[PDB]
Amino acid sequence: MQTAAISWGTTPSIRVYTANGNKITERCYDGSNWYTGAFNQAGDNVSATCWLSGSAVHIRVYATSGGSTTEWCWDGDGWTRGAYTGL
Amino acid sequence: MQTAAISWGTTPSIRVYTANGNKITERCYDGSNWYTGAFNQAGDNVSATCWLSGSAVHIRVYATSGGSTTEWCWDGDGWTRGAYTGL
Amino acid sequence: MQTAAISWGTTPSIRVYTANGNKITERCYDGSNWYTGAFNQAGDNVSATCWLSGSAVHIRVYATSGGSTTEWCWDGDGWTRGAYTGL
Ligand SMILES: C[C@@H]1O[C@@H](O[C@H]2[C@H](O[C@H]3[C@H](O)[C@@H](O)[C@H](O)O[C@@H]3CO)O[C@H](CO)[C@H](O)[C@@H]2O[C@H]2O[C@H](CO)[C@H](O)[C@H](O)[C@H]2O)[C@@H](O)[C@H](O)[C@@H]1O
Ligand SMILES: C[C@@H]1O[C@@H](O[C@H]2[C@H](O[C@H]3[C@H](O)[C@@H](O)[C@H](O)O[C@@H]3CO)O[C@H](CO)[C@H](O)[C@@H]2O[C@H]2O[C@H](CO)[C@H](O)[C@H](O)[C@H]2O)[C@@H](O)[C@H](O)[C@@H]1O
Ligand SMILES: C[C@@H]1O[C@@H](O[C@@H]2[C@@H](O)[C@@H](O)[C@@H](CO)O[C@H]2O)[C@@H](O)[C@H](O)[C@@H]1O
Ligand SMILES: C[C@@H]1O[C@@H](O)[C@@H](O)[C@H](O)[C@@H]1O
Ligand SMILES: C[C@@H]1O[C@@H](O)[C@@H](O)[C@H](O)[C@@H]1O
Ligand SMILES: C[C@@H]1O[C@@H](O)[C@@H](O)[C@H](O)[C@@H]1O
Repeated sequence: MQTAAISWGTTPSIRVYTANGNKITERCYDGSNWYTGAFNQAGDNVSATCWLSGSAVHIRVYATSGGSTTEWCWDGDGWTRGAYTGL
Repeated sequence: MQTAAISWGTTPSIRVYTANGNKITERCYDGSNWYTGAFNQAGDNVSATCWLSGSAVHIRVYATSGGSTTEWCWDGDGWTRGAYTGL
Repeated sequence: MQTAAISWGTTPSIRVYTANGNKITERCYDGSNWYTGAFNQAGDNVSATCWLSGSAVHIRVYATSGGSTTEWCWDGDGWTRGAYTGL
């Protein structure tokens, strides 16, 4: 079991990603309760980074499964698969 | 032996958390010597994130101890337990 | 196989560090394609953080191998060992 954490704004919002048994899930905080995010993909290791473009949040999640890393992107309209490739 | 690293401010300040043999400890840099920080909690895995608000720094450290993630909060007066819960 | 991710600026730039087979390598995005960065150092675990001084990027990569963490710095003039020491 392995986690990644990011945050933004002043509230703040927090996202914590968890790799456990080859699935990555997301728990979210935006100032009230912790809830379950829409992020649900394969991998046994995860890292993440985020940035604001004005008020809009952008997140990149790096999900590693079987020796390969997939980038997942949030840009205000669901999780999309990104262009990242490895060595 | 696993690390998480965070930073803030113009200096910057840096914090590096290490999980080594089920304990998580902290080394700190504020613009001069590294020193050992107040953080000491149980875990084999650590992730962390931080933000500023009105010139004060807030840190959330996520400590995992087998099947369970525990949030630790720094808000300027000691490490307190946070509301984070997993899936 | 384990990763760390950082990002900066408006484009933004992203750097993803991957620890595998006791070597850490780096994949980079600056607004066009992904490329292989200059960073190449030993370690089985990796964490990273960064900040901008104006427009100038500073990166700190914490590479852990042999039960020991070495801080690697990017400050505009290649990758150098930093003053970080552990417990
Ligand atoms: C970043 C994103 O957050 C969640 O997505 C929901 C989104 O959260 C807002 C949040 O309310 C703000 O306070 C925060 O500053 O920004 C985030 C991102 O905009 O809020 C929108 C509504 O405005 C929507 O509820 C998003 O829901 C998504 O997840 C749902 C269930 O959790 C549904 O699956 C829906 O289809 C999704 O689009 C997280 O859910 C998400 O995974 C990201 O972490
Ligand atoms: C941070 C640094 O980035 C890469 O190094 C190159 C550096 O990248 C710029 C980038 O072009 C900008 O868009 C970005 O905003 O900032 C970074 C850092 O200034 O740019 C310089 C030229 O200004 C140079 O090309 C750096 O290349 C170095 O790595 C190369 C391999 O990809 C070659 O080895 C070259 O000889 C090196 O100077 C990363 O490669 C690097 O590891 C750092 O991550
Ligand atoms: C944010 C915290 O940093 C360190 O605490 C510092 C204290 O040790 C002391 O030096 C005061 C006085 O300026 O600064 C504090 O920031 C850590 O010890 C602590 O765990 C937090 O990381
Ligand atoms: C910032 C960029 O966003 C999307 O375009 C991804 O396809 C890229 O890999 C990068 O993450
Ligand atoms: C930003 C919030 O700070 C405290 O209230 C914690 O208990 C929450 O879980 C969250 O970390
Ligand atoms: C910001 C600082 O940069 C250099 O002076 C390093 O040697 C320190 O360890 C620290 O990372």
